[PDB]
Amino acid sequence: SWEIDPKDLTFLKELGTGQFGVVKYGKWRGQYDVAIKMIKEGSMSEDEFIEEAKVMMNLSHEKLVQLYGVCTKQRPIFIITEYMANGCLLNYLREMRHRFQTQQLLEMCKDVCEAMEYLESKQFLHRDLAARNCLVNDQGVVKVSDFGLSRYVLDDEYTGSKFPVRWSPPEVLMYSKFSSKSDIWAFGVLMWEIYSLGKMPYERFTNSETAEHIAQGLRLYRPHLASEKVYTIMYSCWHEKADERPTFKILLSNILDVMDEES
Ligand SMILES: *CCC(=O)N1CCC[C@@H](n2nc(-c3ccc(Oc4ccccc4)cc3)c3c(N)ncnc32)C1
Repeated sequence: SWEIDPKDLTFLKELGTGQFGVVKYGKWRGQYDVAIKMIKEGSMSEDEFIEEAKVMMNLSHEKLVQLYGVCTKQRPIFIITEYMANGCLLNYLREMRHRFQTQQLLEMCKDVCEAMEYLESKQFLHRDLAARNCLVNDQGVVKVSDFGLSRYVLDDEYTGSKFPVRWSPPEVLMYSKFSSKSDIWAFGVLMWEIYSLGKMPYERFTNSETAEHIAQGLRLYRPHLASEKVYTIMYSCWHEKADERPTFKILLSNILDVMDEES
């Protein structure tokens, strides 16, 4: 049931290449749009990932990119997903032509927060939430992607020269303490990225420097497009004590309240 027959796929366009490799746009059974992520040989702990895919296929939320199945009886293995025509959120935010309104940016945060509240409800950690992981569909809806996938990456630079230092709380950087509250911290950084139109967090600093900054209790500061009420929500994600950070349920309530006040 987790297995797609790759003979049912037609390849139409190259979408680009990440750490597992090439992603293509195509159709399933001649008609339905899909994305096809091809997992480069040596890149993944594939038997672990296949077992996890069974769980991932039962996750279902409107703001979570849907995993349709996998193709594992050849290599490279394929992950078949919902097609997100507007591509990765980070590049979408950096296109200045969009001329976003702040109501649109707030909606992007709300989309992600809904997805994360749903993952929170299923005790499923993202583990690498960031704008580079989120996707945007043809209607401008942002959805969370690549959820949990970092667990199966075999390149140790990621697991590190390529680790997501700029999206990690103090306890992760100091002790490798992952939790729901590390996803919360990352979500605040993602809200910062959205309101900053895709600026790299701590843009003047190296990763090493960033980790020192955070150790000394310093923080990102208010994007020009964020109101004080929006800044309060993102900043709440960065409490030094993990247990004092909000849940995604609380964050969602905070976001809806601001939407209502900023209407
Ligand atoms: C930033 C440029 C860009 O738009 N990118 C990066 C290059 C590929 C492109 N893209 N990737 C996917 C996609 C992501 C993740 C999965 O698999 C997955 C695994 C675990 C959990 C959820 C999903 C498959 C495909 C794209 C999709 N779906 N649509 C369009 N472009 C996609 C994004």
